[PDB]
Parts: sequence; structure tokens; C-alpha cells
Amino acid sequence: LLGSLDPSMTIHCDMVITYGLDQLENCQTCGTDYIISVLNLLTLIVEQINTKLPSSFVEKLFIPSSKLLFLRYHKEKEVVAVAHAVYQAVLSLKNIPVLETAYKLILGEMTCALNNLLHSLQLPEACSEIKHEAFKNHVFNVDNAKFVVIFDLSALTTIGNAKNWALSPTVFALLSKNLMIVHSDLAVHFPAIQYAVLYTLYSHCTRHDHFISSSTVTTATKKHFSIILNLLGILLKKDNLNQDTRKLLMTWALEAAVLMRKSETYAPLFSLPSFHKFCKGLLANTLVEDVNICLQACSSLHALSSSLPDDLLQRCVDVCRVQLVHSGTRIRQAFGKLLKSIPLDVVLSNNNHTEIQEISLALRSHMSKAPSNTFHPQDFSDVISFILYGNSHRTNWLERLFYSCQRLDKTIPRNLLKTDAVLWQWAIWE
Amino acid sequence: KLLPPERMKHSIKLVDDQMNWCDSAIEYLLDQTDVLVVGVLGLQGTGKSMVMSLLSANTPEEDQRTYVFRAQSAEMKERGGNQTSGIDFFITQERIVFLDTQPILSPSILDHLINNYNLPHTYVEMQSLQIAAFLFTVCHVVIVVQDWFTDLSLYRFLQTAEMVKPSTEYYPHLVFLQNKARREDFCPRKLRQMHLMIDQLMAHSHLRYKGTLSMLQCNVFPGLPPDFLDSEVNLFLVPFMDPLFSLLPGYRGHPSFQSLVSKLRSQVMSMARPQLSHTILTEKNWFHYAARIWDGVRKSSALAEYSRLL
Amino acid sequence: PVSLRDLLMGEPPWREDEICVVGIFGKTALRLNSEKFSLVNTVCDRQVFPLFRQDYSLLQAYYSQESKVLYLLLTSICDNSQLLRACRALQSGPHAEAHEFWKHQEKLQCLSLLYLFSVCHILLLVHPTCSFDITYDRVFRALDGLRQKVLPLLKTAIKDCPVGKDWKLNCRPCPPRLLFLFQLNGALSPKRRLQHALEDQIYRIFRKSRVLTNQSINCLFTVPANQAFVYIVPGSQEEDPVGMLLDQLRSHCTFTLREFLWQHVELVLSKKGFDDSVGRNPQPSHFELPTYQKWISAASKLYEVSKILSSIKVLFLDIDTKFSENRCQKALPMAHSAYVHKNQLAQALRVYSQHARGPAFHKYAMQLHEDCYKFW
Ligand SMILES: Nc1ncnc2c1ncn2[C@@H]1O[C@H](COP(=O)(O)OP(=O)(O)OP(=O)(O)O)[C@@H](O)[C@H]1O
Ligand SMILES: [Mg+2]
Repeated sequence: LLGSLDPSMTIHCDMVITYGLDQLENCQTCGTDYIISVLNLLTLIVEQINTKLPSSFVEKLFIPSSKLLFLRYHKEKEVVAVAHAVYQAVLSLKNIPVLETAYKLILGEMTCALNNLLHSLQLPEACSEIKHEAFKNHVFNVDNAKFVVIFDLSALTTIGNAKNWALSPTVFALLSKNLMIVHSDLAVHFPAIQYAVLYTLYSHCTRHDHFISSSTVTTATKKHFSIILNLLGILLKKDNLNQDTRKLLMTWALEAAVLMRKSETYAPLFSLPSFHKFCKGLLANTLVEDVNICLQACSSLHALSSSLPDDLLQRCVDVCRVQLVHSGTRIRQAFGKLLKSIPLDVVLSNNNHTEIQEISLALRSHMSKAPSNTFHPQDFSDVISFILYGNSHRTNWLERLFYSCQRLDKTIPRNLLKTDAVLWQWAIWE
Repeated sequence: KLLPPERMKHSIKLVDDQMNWCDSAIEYLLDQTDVLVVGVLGLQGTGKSMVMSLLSANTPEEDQRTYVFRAQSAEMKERGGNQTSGIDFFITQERIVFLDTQPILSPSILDHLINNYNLPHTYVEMQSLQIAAFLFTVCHVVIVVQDWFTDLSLYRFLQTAEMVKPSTEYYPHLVFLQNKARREDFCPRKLRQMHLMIDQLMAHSHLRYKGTLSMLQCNVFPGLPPDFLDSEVNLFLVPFMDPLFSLLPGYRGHPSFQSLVSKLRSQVMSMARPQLSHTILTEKNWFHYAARIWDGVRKSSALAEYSRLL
Repeated sequence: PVSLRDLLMGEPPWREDEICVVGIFGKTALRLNSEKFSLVNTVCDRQVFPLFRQDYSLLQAYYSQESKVLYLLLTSICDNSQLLRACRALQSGPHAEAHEFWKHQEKLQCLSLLYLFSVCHILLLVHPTCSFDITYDRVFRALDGLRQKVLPLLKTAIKDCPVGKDWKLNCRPCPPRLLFLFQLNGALSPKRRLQHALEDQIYRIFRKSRVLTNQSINCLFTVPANQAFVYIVPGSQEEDPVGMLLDQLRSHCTFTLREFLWQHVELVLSKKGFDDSVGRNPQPSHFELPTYQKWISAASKLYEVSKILSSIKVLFLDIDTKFSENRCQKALPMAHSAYVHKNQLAQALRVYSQHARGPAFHKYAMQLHEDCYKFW
């Protein structure tokens, strides 16, 4: 009956609001068929009464004692879907005064959950600039807080993925500086929170071309590209990153790298320090154990091979030289293509190759140690046969031999075990 | 002149289906010393054959039909039956022995014996103990494969199998492998609980279940500090086999299957190789030693005494 | 949802109501949400158990008025939830003390299981994998022996109860029906074939071990002869709420268990009962549908039950302990016939250690040392 008319009237709002709240306040231990109907009715009520809803409605709908916050803990996915739909409908209102109340309540709950998680690890509190009074003293379990944080982030994606909301803490600023604590220690124990935050930020940034055109609304987004590059470069230099997060970072970095070369009007953007940090992170992601990560980094460096300072090209030359000898054929071809894109004035200059120097240090460290006496006669026979006659009689056999010659009861970096030069030198020495 | 000995394309049976020794593996052994023997133990469908194949001479990119240790077929799981029977033997080009055994306390084996001294249940229970004791006395490392964490009944079986061994007592290393691990099992909070439960469930086992094969040092958990764990037991996790924004893959919360398998294979190849007996044995001598051990285990006294108690 | 002990002490709105008791037990993996709670939540269609909410055994109860079915849940050491607590307590606070501790826990679980089989109509067994565990064959055989021995005490406890005539003689409402529930765990219509194969395997194994006989009166439990009693739970996205939330977030940025249980509950709720016998000469089976107060009158008396402690101490870690004691006793004569005196004592101790060992080696070693020292 309510859906027949259009939101252009002045029907009794108190009657419907009271009717809906009465059923919502007594729908805890109810069947699945009744909760869905109650939530659908609430969504329809919020959508029908556009800009005419008092602050009391949204205020009572997002408090710790509200029944809506406890209805999202259902097991069936259908109940969670309608529960999220209610949040989406409330966050899709055009009335700024009432939208801020719900926004602050959601941020307060998020801060409370984050504080509980931080306290669980014996760490000080944080995010005191978005705290709310309604959650002054509330205790959330690890599983409960971890669940509400992700649920709230997903709910915020409603406004984060909008195509045009002037709130105090903007979505971009919130996810880029307010929730920066999730990358220090919360990432090691709860990587899902970091992944959700990064995914939401990436989804919101990709819809506006990563705010590259601005580098009323244009003047407000005149410094988001630099922040994005700085965040990517800072997070990529970390040597204790998660496998899932690193892949997302590589995809985002490659997309940004390709986008910076789409037009010539972005030429003056290659002189900002953020670009230097981004390039350093890209270089640091190479020579890792993951083949796909190395391929992504190589592709990103090749896309923007030119317009790069000589200081970075010189570093890329050493990386290419080291990757020329790899067990996998894809890495060799990709790095060879990248090396062929560097001018001869840099490839043949007399600067030192630091990656080549690490290899020497590893070989020296292994030679300086005492003999292990683990090289068996069969291994020697195979190695000598491959040199004197050309037949190894073994069907990546060098890595297997190296691993079989080690003993766990009784020092070369693991990322260097994929280089054929190191393996051959070690085998000859043995 | 310095040609290689030979190569194996498939595994061979070391023990017949009727618990009979098979003397057919001596044709692939040499007079070389410092050999490494690896064993496996697990339930009916934990995945012992697949793990042994991927650790000896197979890769995940291959097909299950080329595995050196035959795995279960799609039609076999429909009937609730086992695939591997007896004890299998296989040696790689690196001179490493791999042994694959039949499931312990298998319902399929018992059912098969039904359609054929007191009750078959006791016989099936004694066979598992005999195999476990033989592996414990002739292998350097024994891997235990489990589908779910903490059966609570496998630890008792492992401890009782050790108490009925044939005969400075030698104790091999033990590795706890959790197969088909999920995302919730790769969290530090649950990892600590798993380690604590393992340490408390085998406080008086005498087996070398701790000290080596630490997945924390294999970069599985990049930022986890070593002090987070009170005691690190030999535990490893194996999960289920498997513009630019729209192509992002789903979140799994754990490393790839191939990466973990490679890490486990790399660590198993570096296991210690202590002395089994008070004599330096070669590849050919170990065969005779194992044959004598099997013969003595079959006609033993401790096993008979334990059997008479049921 | 309250504890069984906290429910028998205390009803008027539903005192006279025909109810059917259903028990739940089995092993559960170390998961955030136990599989037993999910079963009750799905059968009742409501969130009965909310999410994020010396003796390591517990019995819970719950009554559903819409279905007139009483649910009883059992949690013990077999569940990783209690085992984690036990290990945590053992970590903070001897090879012989731990053995006794585990044995005591096993005995408590056995007693609870024995009590559950006397006050239930239908029992469900859950397992984290599709493979059938054969240890249950021995567990059931050990339970039947204890049940057939403490029968006089159990019957005398409820002697003065309005349960009925057959109930007072058999100390149970009727022969309970056992149901099995397995988890796919990524395995694999194929489900129907697997269910039939599992049913046949379980029936054959239990029949050979004499657990199931032709007469449904002597057996501890019965299984349907024409209906299905094995259910396989397929995988779903319900578990691991974090993963489901992540999937939903990603999408935003761009028969049944109830029927399987009702087919058996309807028979009890319709006074028909369970008739299962294939010995070519079936005998009548007792059956009685009680009320809330009538059932509580017997449940309270059975829960409070003096000689059970002594009768349960004859019944597993007992075999291991006996084997270890026998081995130690046999090895002691060799060491006692082997031996200033420090060298002889050390040699005897080494010989004894290399001869035999087990879970009771400290006692034998101390006795041998004392005997050797008292002879010099
Ligand atoms: N981690 C895994 N991911 C996917 N499939 C797996 C995994 N582990 C095992 N499987 C599958 O489950 C089955 C396991 O049976 P498999 O033959 O590997 O060994 P098994 O069950 O230990 O042996 P047996 O039945 O002889 O005792 C196979 O079909 C295998 O493909
Ligand atoms: Mg097998």
C-alpha cells in the first residue's frame, strides 16, 4: 500500500514510524520469515519518507541497545542482505542533518570495535577523533569486533561508491589517515581488516580515475593522487606484507602506472617525491619469491620505463642482470624485454651493481663456513657428467640437490635459491 | 662409464596385501650410505597418497593419473572405500626412500574382511599397530596426515604404538600435517591454540615431535614474532587445492597450495639422518634390516600380549 | 537454553503436553560455532543459540513449544571446545597423574552418555568427516555392559514414578533410534550413493560386532529397516562469517535436515512408535509418550543417581594401564636378578629401562631401587 504512492506527499509519518519501531523492538526471538518482513518494511518506510524523517529515528536505529545491530548476527545470508539494505537506504538520504547522525554512530561503533581489538593485544587506544559517546563503555569479543568492523566498512561502501555528501571525515580521508593504525600491528593478527580497508579505498579511488584530473569539487580533490602514491609506496616497502594484500597492491600500482602514461598532460607529475617513493616500492617488490608478483612489478616498471630518472634506471639494470638467470622462462623473457628498453648510455656506464654484489657476499659466506661433508658420490658423478659429457641424467634439479644436501639439525637467502648462477657456483664448490 | 643406476616411473609394493614381505625393491638399491627414509600415517581419506606423490616425484600442475602413488578415484569415494593397501616403496633421483601405507582403523578394510581370531575388529586394530611400530623403527621421519584438527583418538594410538615396538633407544621424528586447512586455521590466535594443544597432548611421548620443521621460519606468517608461541611443535598446514579492479581474485586468507607444498617438500628434504642401529647401513643393507624387523614384528610377544587384552 | 541441572529443579503453562526428547552427541572440531548448535538453530528455524556468546562435561536442554520436542545437548572432552580448556588448565596447573586425569575425563563422558541413552527417544551422532569412526563399535560395547550392570539401581531410582509399567521395567521410554550426520568436508546423485554405502557399512559393522541383534529389546539402540538414518551435510557459505561478508562486499563494489528428522519424530508424536526386527519372529516393543511433568519426574530422579561409582570403576586407558603394569612387573624380575653398589644399581636400572617400559615405570623403578638399596 505504501509503495503505490510516490514520495511527494505529507502522509502521517508518526503513525508508520511508531508501527515499524514497535515490531522492530520485539523481533529478537522470531522466525526467519518475520524478520525479513520487518526489515523490508523498515526499508520501505525509510525510502518513502524522504527528507522528512526526524533525527530521532536514525538516532534510535543505530545505538548499542537497538535491535537492528543485533539482527545482522543471523546465520542465513538473506537476513544479512536485508540488514545491509537497511543501512544502504539510511545512508542514501539527501537530508544532510540526519545523515550525519547515522554516519557518526557508525564511525563510533567502528572505533569501539577497533579499540577492543587493540586492547586484546595489550596496545594503547587510538582513533580518538571519531569516538562517540554512545559507545563510552562497551565490550566486543574478538570475533564480534572483527565482524562488525568489516560489516561497517561494507556499509560505508554505499556512499564510497557514489557518483555524486559533504561530511566532516570524508571517506577518502578516513580510509587513508584515520584508519592508518590497521597497518602497524593489526595487520599481522587481523589481516582481514587491512584487506577490507584497502579494498574499499581502491574501489572508491578507481571510480574517479584515482583523482588524477584534479592534480568546488576539483579544488577539494587537488591532493589525493599524491596521497595515493605515498600510501602505495610506504606499504609496498614493508617486508612483512600478506600474500593477498601484496597482490592487491600490485594490481593497484600497475593500474596507476598504466594510467599515468595514457596522456601527455601528466608529464609534470613525474617530479613529485610521491612518484619517487612509488618507484622505490615497485623496485623493492622485484626479486621476491612470488613469480607473479615479480611479473607484475616488471610490467609496471616497463610501462613507465621512460620518463624515469637515471638513478632508478641504473637500479633496474642490476635487477635485470640478476633476473636473466632464473629457473622460470617467463621471468627471463619479461626481464629481458625490460632490459632492452633501457638506453645504452645507462646499461654500459660504470656504476656499481649492488644486486650482483649481494650474490658475491652470499657465495663468500658459504665458502667461509666449515665443510658439511654432505655431498654424496652420486651427486658428484652427476655434476661431473654434465660438465665432461653434457648429460646430467636428472629430470629445476639443482634446487632439489641443494635442499637434499642441507640438514635441519645443524645460510644463503631463500630468494637467491632461484638464481642459476648461485646454484652452479655452490655445486662446483661442493 | 659413470652412468646412473636406474629410474622408477611408478611405486612398487614392499608388503603384500596379506602382510607378506616382497623382495623386489633390491633391484633399485645401491651400496651408497647416508640414506633418508620417510613414512606416512593417516586415516582413510586424509590424502596420504597425494602428499607422498607431491613430495617425492610429482607437481601440482600434473594430473592425478600420473602420480607415483595411486590416489582415490571419483568412483571410489562414492562407495566409501580405500585405495592404497599394504606398504608401497619408491626412491627418487636424490636417493630418498618414500613409504606409503594403507589407512589405519579403516572402515573399508573391516567391511571387506566381514565378507570372508575373536572378531575382525581386533585384527584390523592390531594391523595398524604393527605397521606403526615397523615405521617407527625403520624410518627417520614419520608424517601424520589429518583431515580435521584434534581427533583426540590419534594421539592415544600413536602413544600405544610406541609402547609395543620391537626393541639408547631410537626414536624417529614426528611431523603433524593438517590437510585441507581453511582460512580460519591460518590465524595466529588459532595457531597458538593448536600448538598448545599438541604440546599438552604429548608431554610424555618420547618422540621427536618438536625442535625442527618450524613453519614460522618458512615465512608463512611474515610479521609473527617467534615469542608469540610458547613452544613450536612440528606442525604444517596444507589447504584445499585450487579495468584491473574488476579482475581482482577472491580473498582466501592463506598462501597458495603450490607454495606451501613446495615449502614442505624443501623442509622434508633437509631432515636429519641419524643412525637406526649400531652400524653404518647402506641402501642395500637397510633393506635386509627392514626385512628382519618386519619378520620380528609379525611374530612378536608384546603385540600378542596387547591383543589378548582385548 | 539452560543447563539440565538448572531445569530439573524448577512449567505450569506447558506442564501437560506430549513431548519428544531428542539427544545430540559426537565429536566437534575446533571451530567458532559448534555443529551441534547449528542443528538446533536450523531445525527450530530460529536463532536459539546466539552467535558470539575439574569437570569438563555439560548437558544443556531446550524446549520448543511450536514442535513439542525437547532437545538435549552433550559436550565433553570429545569436543575441541572443552579439550582446549583442559589443555590450558594443564599447562598452568607427572606421567602418572596425566594418565589418571584423562581416564577420569573419559569415565565422566561415559557416565553422561549412559544417562543420555536412558532419557531420550531419538539420538543423533555428528562427525566432522564422511568417514565412519570404528572406535564407536568398542564404545557402544563398553556402554552396553555398564548399562546391563547398573540396571537394578537405575530401576529402583525411578520405582516411584508415574512413568508407567514398561518404563519401570526397561528403565527407558522405548528403544531409542540412532541417526548419523556426516560433514562433506569438501568430498565429492553422489550424495545418495554415499549415504546408502555408509548405511550398509555401518549396519554390517554393528551387526558383526553383535551390537545390533534381532530383538529390539536387548539392543542398546535400533536403526530403521526401511527409512534413511544417515544424513550428509553439504558445504555452504554460512560458516566463517568473515568470508561471507568479504564476498558480499566484493559483490557490492562491482530432502532437508528438518524433513530428515521429522520423518522420525512424527512416528513418536503419533503414538505409533518404532518397530524394527528382522529375526523372522519379531516381539512387541514397549513405547510410551509422556508429558512434561511426567518426563521430569523420572529425569530428575535419574540425574541424581550411590553404588554407581564403584560399578563404573571396573570398566580405553584401562587396557593401556594394565599392559604397562604387566610389562613393568615382568621386567622387574630381570633387574632384580642382575645385581660400590652404585655401579650395580645403575646397571640394573639400565637393564630394566631397556627391557620394558610404559605409563607406570616410575613406580616400578622406585620399588626396584628401594629393594636393591635394602639388600646392601
Ligand atoms: N588438499 C586437498 N585438496 C583437494 N583435494 C584433496 C586434498 N587432499 C586430498 N584430496 C583428495 O581427496 C582424496 C584423498 O585420497 P588419496 O588417494 O589422496 O589418499 P588417502 O585417502 O590417504 O588414501 P587411501 O584411501 O588409500 O587410504 C583424493 O581424491 C584427493 O584428490
Ligand atoms: Mg592411499
